[PDB]
Amino acid sequence: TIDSISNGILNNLLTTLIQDIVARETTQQQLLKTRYPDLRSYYFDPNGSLDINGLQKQQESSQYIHCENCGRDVSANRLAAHLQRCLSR
Amino acid sequence: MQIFVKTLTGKTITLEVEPSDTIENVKAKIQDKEGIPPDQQRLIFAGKQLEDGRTLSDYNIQKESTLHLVLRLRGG
Amino acid sequence: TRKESYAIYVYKVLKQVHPDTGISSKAMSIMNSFVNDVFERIAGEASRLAHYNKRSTITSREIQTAVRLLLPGELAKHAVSEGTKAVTKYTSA
Amino acid sequence: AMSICPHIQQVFQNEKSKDGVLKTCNAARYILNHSVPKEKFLNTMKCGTCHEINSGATFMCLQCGFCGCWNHSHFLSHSKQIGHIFGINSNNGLLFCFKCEDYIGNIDLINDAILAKYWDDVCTKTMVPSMERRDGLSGLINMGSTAFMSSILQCLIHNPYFIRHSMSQIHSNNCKVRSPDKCFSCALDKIVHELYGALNTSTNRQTGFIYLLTCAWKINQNLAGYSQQDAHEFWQFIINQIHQSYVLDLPNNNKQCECIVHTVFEGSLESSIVCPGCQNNSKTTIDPFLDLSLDIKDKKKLYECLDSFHKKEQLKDFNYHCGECNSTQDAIKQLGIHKLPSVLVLQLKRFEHLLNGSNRKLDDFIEFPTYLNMKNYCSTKEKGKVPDIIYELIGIVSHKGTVNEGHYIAFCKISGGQWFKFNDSMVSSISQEEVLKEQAYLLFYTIRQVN
Amino acid sequence: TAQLKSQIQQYLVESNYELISNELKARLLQEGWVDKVKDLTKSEMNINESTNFTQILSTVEPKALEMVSDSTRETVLKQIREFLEEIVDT
Ligand SMILES: [Zn+2]
Ligand SMILES: [Zn+2]
Ligand SMILES: [Zn+2]
Ligand SMILES: [Zn+2]
Ligand SMILES: [Zn+2]
Ligand SMILES: [Zn+2]
Ligand SMILES: [Zn+2]
Repeated sequence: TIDSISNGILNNLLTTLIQDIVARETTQQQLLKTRYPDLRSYYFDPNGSLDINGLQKQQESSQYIHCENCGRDVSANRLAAHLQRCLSR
Repeated sequence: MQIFVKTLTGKTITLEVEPSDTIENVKAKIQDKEGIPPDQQRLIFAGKQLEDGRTLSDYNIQKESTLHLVLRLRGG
Repeated sequence: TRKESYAIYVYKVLKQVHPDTGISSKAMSIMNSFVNDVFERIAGEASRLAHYNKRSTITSREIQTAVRLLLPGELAKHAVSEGTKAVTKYTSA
Repeated sequence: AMSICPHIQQVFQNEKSKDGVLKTCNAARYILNHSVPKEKFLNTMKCGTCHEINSGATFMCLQCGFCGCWNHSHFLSHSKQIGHIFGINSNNGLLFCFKCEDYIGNIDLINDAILAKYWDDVCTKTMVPSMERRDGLSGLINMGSTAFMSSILQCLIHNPYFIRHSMSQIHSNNCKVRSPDKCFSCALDKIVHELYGALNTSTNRQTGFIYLLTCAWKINQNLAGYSQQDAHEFWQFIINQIHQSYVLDLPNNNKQCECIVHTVFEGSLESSIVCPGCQNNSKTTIDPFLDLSLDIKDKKKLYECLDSFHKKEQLKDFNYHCGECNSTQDAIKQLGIHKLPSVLVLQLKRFEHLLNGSNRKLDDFIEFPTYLNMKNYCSTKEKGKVPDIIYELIGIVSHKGTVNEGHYIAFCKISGGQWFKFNDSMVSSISQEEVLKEQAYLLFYTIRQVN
Repeated sequence: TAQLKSQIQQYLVESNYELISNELKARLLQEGWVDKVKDLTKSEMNINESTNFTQILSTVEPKALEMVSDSTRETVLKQIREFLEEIVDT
């Protein structure tokens, strides 16, 4: 019947799309797991505190950067000021 | 020639200008209409901000073209 | 008893700017003086600004225009930027 | 201990059989990239047995010309009856082994089979991405007031057109200056290098960003990160500089620029001028655009803002005399889309100007959709209606603070559908629903479906 | 005979299939069903600690079929049916 053929058409469309999507998902995850045997998911923190490696925000100004210009090491959160004083040659 | 400017609210205003008119002059006209200083104005055309000292013709700006006006949102 | 001093924060900053570089006790002492002094100069002139503008409260706006009075152009400007920057940083976080 | 299909290993034990296979896969994929829809329906989605179209997935046989359906087990029947255990899914080109009952997705050679001829060399010179770098995820520390920059950069860092450009070595291959302390694109390629690969051979992965900052200082110190600035202005400035670098690397009547920006981001608005009496006309002006700026007052939804944007306006300060109705008139102006970009960038105008000369931030939440339909905004009808035109949200920049002072943050979506928040040095996992609850300032949309 | 069905389908192909497929895709995409199915897939992959396509599909397909909104279902069916009353005799 018309009703039946229409149901079959819709089923055809849905099963085609589903099989495509699922095949793509399974192939991608298979690839990721095979390439990277020790694979870990990026961390999700419900508390909104930890990064994708499950770490908190690092202490600045505890970190420093070595400015290749002039040969001076400069605390990173003060780097721009240095460049304003350094690039002004 | 007449050109247009689409303001923050979406309202469009009209200016009478020449191709050789400077961005400063246009901004002055905008100041004269809206009461906003030129230093607060950002004038956009074709994906570029229009720069003082240049002319409309430098940017191939023609009659009844529309410029888009915005402000600045500073974040550091 | 406790004699307070800015020797540690200043050291810190020295390390920020010259990590392989040390400061003598006396240099430090001097610095600490400069700090107390500028503290008074600022605080005082701010107090004056408050008083002068019939206002019961000192906000960083006061400290700003203060900076614009004490300091010459570029110094003032930079100091201002640095400040409202660290203010923003405190606000957001 | 995940296994690999032993049947393809078996075939691959013989070099010429392997070559036949890879040749056929390559040929098939070329066909898939070069066949019109109807031919595809009739010749790759038609079951060889029942002759139905789309009887579930249809599979094209690796060893013969037969196509077979899933629903009636007809490929399954080809496999049982002829002994051909490998078939290709006509929706994705992926190769199925009917003995394992699983797809082969984890063989690098198969995924990149077009390089099979040079595969040995490919394996000697290069390695797969490191786990840490594979998604290019790393934070960029605040080096002063750089939030307006990095927030912009992460959406660029996750843009497929840009990543395709950069990883293709186009600037590197063609740069006449070939120095990242002068060339913005070389520096960018270095960034990509630092984030996805490894420099030869803790402070990690900051070199490219520092080069970019140095270039920026050299062209405009004010926009170089010391002071707070506007992210949209930085966007237009940097894309213009990139465009300028494209023009620079050229060896050579062409009004439209042919650069990467103008083949991705450039569209055109149609502005019509029509007589309110005759309502026929019209005087049409075409304006290029690289992004759209929207008013938000008294609105709650992005579609409302676009509707307002697209809404007709009557000019009251334009001198206009109609020749068709022979009278002085107040003209009607309307903006619509003449041409859409591949990637659509939106700025919400989250500010207003007061009579006392001060400005105020608009913190109003504006709802924005995960998928955006542009059909109501296209100027030109076909022999009419305009078809569905849908974009996918891929990027968000948000601001916290006031008009004159604040902070930018970025949100980016990656594969599998997961969202991450990029806050300077901190990259974190975030749900879609919360991103969708954010106060959006900038939005990045990639073209997804065009009917 | 049942060659008739295949014949009719061939006609359907030569003529509109794109409009249906595209409208379906747009509807399922816009209402969030596609991403729900992605999340379901990641969840099932994580629960069964497996990327084997057959076993994952065996659990995914029925539920995914149930998840199709009634609105989209009846609208797309309605549309196909609209297209069918054109080219069959009763
Ligand atoms: Zn330096
Ligand atoms: Zn069949
Ligand atoms: Zn065969
Ligand atoms: Zn097998
Ligand atoms: Zn270069
Ligand atoms: Zn171009
Ligand atoms: Zn008229």
